[PDB]
Amino acid sequence: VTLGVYLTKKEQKKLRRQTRREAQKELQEKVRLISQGVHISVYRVRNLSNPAKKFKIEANAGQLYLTGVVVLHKDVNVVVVEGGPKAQKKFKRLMLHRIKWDTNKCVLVWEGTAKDRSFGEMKFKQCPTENMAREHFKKHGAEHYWDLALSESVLESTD
RNA sequence: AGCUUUGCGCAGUGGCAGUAUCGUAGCCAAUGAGGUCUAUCCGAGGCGCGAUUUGCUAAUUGAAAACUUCCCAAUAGCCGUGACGACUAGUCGGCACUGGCAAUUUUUGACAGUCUCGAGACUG
Repeated sequence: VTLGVYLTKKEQKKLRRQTRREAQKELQEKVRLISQGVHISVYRVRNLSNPAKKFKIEANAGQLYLTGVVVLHKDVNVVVVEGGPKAQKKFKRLMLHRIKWDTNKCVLVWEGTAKDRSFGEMKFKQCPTENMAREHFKKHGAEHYWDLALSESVLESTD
C-alpha cells in the first residue's frame, strides 16, 4: 500500500543544511536561555543420519522461526519446513549449497504456499516403515507431501 | 548471533572552500535535461539568474573606539617665662607659651652584611 519516498542527494543536502541550521538555532536557544499465506517447502535427502548436519538443519529451522518436521526412513529423509518466504529461501540456500551431503544427495521435492502452518515446532521424527511416517504426516494433515516424496524416491530408485 | 554492501541525517577527524560553492519564488527532465563525441546516438538535469552562516577575541588609528558624575574654599611633650593655691628665699599640683629642643645616660638611631649547630663566630 505505502510507497517509499526517496530524494536525490542534492535535495537531501539541502535538508541537512536546514537540519543543522535548526539544530544550531535550538542549541543557541538552549545556551542563550506467516499470516495470509505461508511458504511450505519439502525436500528429499538420501541419508540424514549425520548428527552434525541434522543439528545444523535444526538450528537453521529454529533460528529462522520456521516450523515443520524431519522424518527419516530407509533411504528416504523428508524434511518439511514452513514459514515466511525469506526464511524458506534461506533454508533452501542452506540445504542446497551450504549443507554438503557428499551417493547421498538432497533435492527439493516441492515448494508451495499454504493458508496457515500445520506443525508447531520442528520435531525430528523417526520411523523404519513408511506407514508410520504416513500416519504421522496425516495426523498433522501433510500426508500428500510425504506420499509425493515417497513416489519421487520410488521413481528415482526405479529409473 | 556475528560480519558485509550503501545512502541520509547527525557526531568526530581530515580536506578544499574566488575556475571554490550554493540559492532560485526562473527555466528544459530518465514518458527523457542536454551533445560538436555515439545522431537505431549518449543519459542527466541543461543553462540562466542571486551571491559567497554565526560566534569568540585581539590589534590599530584617533583627543575621545561609546555600558546607565564633575569641581570648588577648608575639613571630618620637656626646659624657662606671668599670675593662682598650699608647705617651710626654696619646693609642690593645674593654666598659656613673648625663646630653644641632630654633640657621650633616654627621641633624631653604631648600624649593616656573612656563616655554623634557641645559641655562637667573622667583616665593614
